[PDB]
Amino acid sequence: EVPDNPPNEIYATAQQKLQDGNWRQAITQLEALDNRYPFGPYSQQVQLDLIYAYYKNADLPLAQAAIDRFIRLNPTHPNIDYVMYMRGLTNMALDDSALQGFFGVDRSDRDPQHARAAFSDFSKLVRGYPNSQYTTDATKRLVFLKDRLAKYEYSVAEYYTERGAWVAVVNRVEGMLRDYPDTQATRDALPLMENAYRQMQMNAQAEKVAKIIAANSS
Amino acid sequence: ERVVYRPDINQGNYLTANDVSKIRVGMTQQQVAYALGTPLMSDPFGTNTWFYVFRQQPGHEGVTQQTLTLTFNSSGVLTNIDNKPAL
Amino acid sequence: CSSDSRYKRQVSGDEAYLEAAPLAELHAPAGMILPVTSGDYAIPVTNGSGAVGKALDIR
Amino acid sequence: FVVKDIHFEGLQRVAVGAALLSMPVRTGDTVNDEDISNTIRALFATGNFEDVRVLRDGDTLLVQVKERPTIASITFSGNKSVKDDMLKQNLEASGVRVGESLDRTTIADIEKGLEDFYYSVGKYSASVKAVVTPLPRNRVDLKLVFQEGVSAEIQQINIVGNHAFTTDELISHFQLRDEVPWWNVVGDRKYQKQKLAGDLETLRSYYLDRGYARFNIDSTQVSLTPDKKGIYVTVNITEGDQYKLSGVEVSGNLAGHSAEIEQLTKIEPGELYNGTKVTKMEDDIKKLLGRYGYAYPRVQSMPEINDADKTVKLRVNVDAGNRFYVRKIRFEGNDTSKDAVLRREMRQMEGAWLGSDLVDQGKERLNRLGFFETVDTDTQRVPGSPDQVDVVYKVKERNTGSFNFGIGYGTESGVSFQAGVQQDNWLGTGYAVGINGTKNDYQTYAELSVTNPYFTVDGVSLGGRLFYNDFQADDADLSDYTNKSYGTDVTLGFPINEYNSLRAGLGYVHNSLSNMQPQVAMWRYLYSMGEHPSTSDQDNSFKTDDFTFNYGWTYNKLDRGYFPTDGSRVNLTGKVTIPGSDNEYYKVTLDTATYVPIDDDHKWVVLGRTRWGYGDGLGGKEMPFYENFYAGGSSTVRGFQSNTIGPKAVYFPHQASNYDPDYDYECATQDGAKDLCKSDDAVGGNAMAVASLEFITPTPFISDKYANSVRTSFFWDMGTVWDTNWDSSQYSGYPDYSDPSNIRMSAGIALQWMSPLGPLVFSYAQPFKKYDGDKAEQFQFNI
Amino acid sequence: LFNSEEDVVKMSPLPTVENQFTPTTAWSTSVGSGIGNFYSNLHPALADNVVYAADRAGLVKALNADDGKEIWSVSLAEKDGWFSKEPALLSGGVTVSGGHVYIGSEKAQVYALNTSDGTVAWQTKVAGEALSRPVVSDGLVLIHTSNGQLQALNEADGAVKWTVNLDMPSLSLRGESAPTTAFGAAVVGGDNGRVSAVLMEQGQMIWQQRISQATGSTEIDRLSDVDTTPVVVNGVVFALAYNGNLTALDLRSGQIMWKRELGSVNDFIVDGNRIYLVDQNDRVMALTIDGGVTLWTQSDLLHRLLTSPVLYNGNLVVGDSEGYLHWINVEDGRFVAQQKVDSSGFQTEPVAADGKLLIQAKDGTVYSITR
Repeated sequence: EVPDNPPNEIYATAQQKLQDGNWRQAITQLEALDNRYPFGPYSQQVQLDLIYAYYKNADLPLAQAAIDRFIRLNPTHPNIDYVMYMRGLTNMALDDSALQGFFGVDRSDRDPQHARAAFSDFSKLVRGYPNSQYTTDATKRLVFLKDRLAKYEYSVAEYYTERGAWVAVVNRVEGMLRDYPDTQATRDALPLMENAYRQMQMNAQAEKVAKIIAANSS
Repeated sequence: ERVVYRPDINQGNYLTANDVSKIRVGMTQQQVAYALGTPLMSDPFGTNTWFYVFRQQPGHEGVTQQTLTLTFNSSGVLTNIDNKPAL
Repeated sequence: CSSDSRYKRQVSGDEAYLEAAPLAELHAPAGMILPVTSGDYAIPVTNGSGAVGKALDIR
Repeated sequence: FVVKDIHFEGLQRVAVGAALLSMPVRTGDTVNDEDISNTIRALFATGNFEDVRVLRDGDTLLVQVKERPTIASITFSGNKSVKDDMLKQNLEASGVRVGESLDRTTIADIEKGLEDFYYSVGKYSASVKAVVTPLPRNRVDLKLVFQEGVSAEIQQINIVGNHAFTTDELISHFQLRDEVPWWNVVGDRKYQKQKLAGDLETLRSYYLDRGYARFNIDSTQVSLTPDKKGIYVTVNITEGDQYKLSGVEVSGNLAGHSAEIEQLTKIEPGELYNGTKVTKMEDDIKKLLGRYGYAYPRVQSMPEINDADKTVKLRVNVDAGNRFYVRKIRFEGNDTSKDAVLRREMRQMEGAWLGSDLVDQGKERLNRLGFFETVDTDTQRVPGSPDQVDVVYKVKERNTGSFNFGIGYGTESGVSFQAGVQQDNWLGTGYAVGINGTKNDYQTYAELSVTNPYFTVDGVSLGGRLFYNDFQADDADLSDYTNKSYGTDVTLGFPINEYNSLRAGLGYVHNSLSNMQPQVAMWRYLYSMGEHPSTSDQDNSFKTDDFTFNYGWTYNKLDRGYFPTDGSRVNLTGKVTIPGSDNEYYKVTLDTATYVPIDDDHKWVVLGRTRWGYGDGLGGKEMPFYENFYAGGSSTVRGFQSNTIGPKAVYFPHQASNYDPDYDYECATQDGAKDLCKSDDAVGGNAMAVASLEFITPTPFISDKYANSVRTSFFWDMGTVWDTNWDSSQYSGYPDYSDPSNIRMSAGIALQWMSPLGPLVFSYAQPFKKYDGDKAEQFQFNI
Repeated sequence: LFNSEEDVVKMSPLPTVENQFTPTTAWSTSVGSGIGNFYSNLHPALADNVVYAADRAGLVKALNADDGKEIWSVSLAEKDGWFSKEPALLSGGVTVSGGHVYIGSEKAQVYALNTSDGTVAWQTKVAGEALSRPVVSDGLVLIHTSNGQLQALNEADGAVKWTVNLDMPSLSLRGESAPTTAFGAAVVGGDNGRVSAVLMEQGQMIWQQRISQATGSTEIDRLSDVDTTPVVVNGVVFALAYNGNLTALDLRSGQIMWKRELGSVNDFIVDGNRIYLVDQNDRVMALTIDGGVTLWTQSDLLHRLLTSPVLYNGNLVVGDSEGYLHWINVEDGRFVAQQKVDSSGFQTEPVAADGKLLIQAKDGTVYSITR
């Protein structure tokens, strides 16, 4: 497919297939580029273009290894601001990719895993590159993500309420209470533990919740 | 309703009459933690108040419950033992 | 992909995690205070100038 | 001598500095003649160096290097049975791959290890040949040739030390086959060492359950018979001189459940000892304590084997643990669906004791989900108190939904298309959806079936269904029969147990008909309705809006909900008409769901499928004929055409048909053939007995990555549908169905290829017993 | 599929069927279907011109070797036990001395039938069947059993004199280390390649010497007809180890005079200084005793299924498990005769003695051969 060419002759055609939007061959060029020249001078920049070609072709299992490969090539880079975003971005596409949105159905209760794995990377990013342009974006991803977990965990804390499992209600909320200071899912789990307490005759603790209910409706 | 079939529901996290004898007011949470372990609830914004609370639905024959709240002080030295059944 | 009545031309790509707003903090009263974050939510709350979503670069 | 410049010739994978620092004399260093020789082997110590020849011009080093870097390809030839990646795993075991340093010293060494792989795999008579084929600018192809003579096969095992049982009956327990006849093939005979290891334990069990408590395998030596085929074994054991279970001496943390333990150690003193029973009996306590809250019920027994009397005494040491191990539960792999669907499919509550029975039932609740691939969890005892276990249900889902398609009438014609779609577990909500219907020039059918399985939290499985069949039997729009049929029926989930559940529902059905055919049993129904029209004209209309109470009940014991292995699911369904209906009748039916694993590998599973159905009037009336039972053509019997097994219709002479298209649709029509004739169309019976005999079989030609998705099963599918109210007086030149003995048959093999949208089932069958004839399509292609 | 699924490496055929000295049989008197393609170490006896031959099926014969007419016949195919209706199932070859037909059975129950009638003059259940010939000399039945033990058993009644493990490989690495009574020492080879001299009279190790490094990290053969039974010329053992590594080594210390580790030799006879041997490719060679300096070879026999080479009619005679016999020009290699007396072939060996050549073919057992 991609034969023995000069590396730039591979790379410009890879840049062509990137600018053609043909990530399929742009993956196929850049691999045999770094197969023929892993000692390529831009073999690191092959990977950044590869994850570019992976993600635009939606190729996270290739983008999983390459982000680890870029670390395993050299874990120190100026390009981690791409990569640590792109790993969270990989986890963002790994979080949810289904089509249920136009059905009036949301995906914020499905995967906490690559949610938190993105929340791992995006927090590492705003740790590792608070200077890079991604930090405006990645923080807003993190802003979105905690409530996405909260709504997910609210949907968990919903079920034990609809189950009536009030002991299983509380600690699910007690997680969110020691997780989220701002999320409205926590603000709306806030009345229910009071109820769960009053179903558990912990009315006294529930009026102590009802203060916070008053205080966080304030 | 008029349906004798209702499925049973249980909760867990309670203690025995031997277990409530295993501690006294004045004892540590650790002394509860040695004899009874911890329960699966305490008072998070307030003092050490350990909750061995049971809930149970039999199946359209009543509802069953046993609440055991164990208020220590902040030091974890026990200050209150309150057993509470259903209703 | 391609089409002739064209409601297929909406293909992948979004900034969904960018679109919302942040949320409203805790104002719990005295004595009813419990710790609010134990998770990984202790992030460095900062930005790095703009360039968000599709405006974010791809190197 | 201090080198001014080192000349780095032919490195090609390593850097100059990766060459330079590995030289024990670097540039600018004092050069020694030992350091010349040190530059030889340390550069050779890369393994990428084919030559190192270190010279200088006075002091300025010139290191003449040829290079053995990257293998650029690895080619296999002759491995045809075995996967050559398993062979490549031995290269990965030797640190060798494509893009890895060539080392021609390691050719025969790994070649040995592939033949040592062959030595271990059950061959020894198998050679390999790595052929180094040099590729551009440093590179090499690992062409690999494999010269496989023969594997080793089981021949005969000597057993010594057995002195009560047969050698031969011991082999009958085993994996160890050394016979496949010229007129029998049940499998193969080949060797593997790990078969023997369990067959030690198969033997080790086999004496232990008798009583043999001084039983011990002395040694076991496989003959290295000099033929490269002969697998002969001496296995040396000590017999054991069987001992009695004379008593149980349980001890330790009995946790107050000690009487239950005594029920769990209800034993016989003097019983000829069975440690496998004890192997069971200890875990019954661990299952007892697994429901009594204790997740680490440490039970360490001790058989005080008393050789003075040939008895054992059974010390048991119990350590229960914590009473409330269940903290909470984690649920993962929900990345498509809703977890509250899965979390309502559990029976363990958080903040509880360990109930082990609550776990696996909830796992069985996910087993009877049928929209999954792995049911699996991690009972993580959280570090801290042993009140903390968080049980982590990382599970794998499966494809939902199915379309089915059976279109005809050409692509170039008018309004005609067949449809049908399912989205059971709609969008992770669990909503059981299946929707069909058609717009045809023969009908306009509408159909819906949606279910909230949990409209109440118990599992009120609120399922709504409706239909609208505006059928016309297209001669003009009429003239065979007009029939608009429509109505609805909603039925909910009624838990009789957690494996038993009832159904009960009410069916609205309006049918509106005109120009019906003069023919006997259709009109025999009408005469049972007291309606006796003109028997030579289709000048007849009929309007019915029947109201019926429907019901059902499900026994639910089969393992998976999509791919089970064992059990039985008895799913009763039936109906009765109510007052206000336009006809007073009923129908009752039942089809079974029984799996019979041939071996308890559950690889071959017999699928016992028979079907029952009976429909009748409620006294003085009749069940109508459209719900008479129909069969054949992948119904319960394959290889026929659809709904072709049953009683067959007898037509009156039509002298009016309201239209005839000049001798077309001939059913004794108004033009031609107008006589009392019998159609080969199956009119169907008021009673049904059809069955299908299915037997799961694996196939070696499929990878079991996806052979476990594909179910292959032969059959001999027979059945009878018959009319218990059939007569000989109305049917005298016409055959009879008053007898139940109306049995057709068609036989073949079934297959499902589980596509990315699930099984798309194809079926061939061929009739070898046919009761009075039907219509046949021997190959059938379904979904 | 299965016409294309096959894979078998090649074994060279038999060329050169010669009949320069017209070979015959003396007679056939065959016991029956003998060992067959079943593997055991059975081999008949011909003492006092009596063919003590049997089959591993169970029929035992004594054949008066003139047409091999029967002297006596018994059947140690037994009838009941923890297995009922026993066959013979013999592990050790037919040894006869005294009124005792010493045979090792795969039952690990060994016998000594009164040679006048074949009634069991004594018998013994022993620790494992014999992996070698019942070596019977000096009051002692010298056994290399399955367990690698030097099982010494009294030949007069079946009293175990001792039982001492020499060489225990990873599995039954099948070596025929028949413990040779040689010059007062228990001289025995190895199923590993570790060779040894032990005391004959008590089982006291004179020495034990490693020669062949066994398969598993030093991989060796499982087709070769390796005589791991030793041969001593009084001070020097001239023997093969477990793969066929030929070694001249001292009787009393085990110290190597010379060794052909290059040999993976199948069979051998030390004929003076002309060790007439069967090479590993089922071809012929012959080396010295003064070094392993090769005298000659032959590869007309090549990849055949051979028995031992014997000296009959002044000729190097050899048979094979394809049922041929063959007559090597004893020094100069050449086929002089070829008697394909059967096709059943031989797992026992030719016995170029009593003026005859005793074999037990696999199915047509006893042919007595002449030319």
